[PDB]
Amino acid sequence: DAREWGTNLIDKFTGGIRSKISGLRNWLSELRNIGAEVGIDVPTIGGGG
Amino acid sequence: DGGGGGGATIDGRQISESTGRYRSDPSRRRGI
Repeated sequence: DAREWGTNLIDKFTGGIRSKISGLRNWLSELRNIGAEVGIDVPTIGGGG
Repeated sequence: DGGGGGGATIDGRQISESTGRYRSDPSRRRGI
């Protein structure tokens, strides 16, 4: 049972470990926006000037 | 803040010369 259920259940459980390792890509998306999307706000200065 | 930064001299000779034809008119209308 520990090799029938247990393996697959531990794969399920390590979905918890994967939560960080996939949230990481969201976080590095936002850490790109902090360069790339600020650059969409900035030319609104030109929109005024 | 980029948006915020987006907020007669008259010649007495030429009058008196031009009006002469009109100033004399009532007297001509009355003969002399």
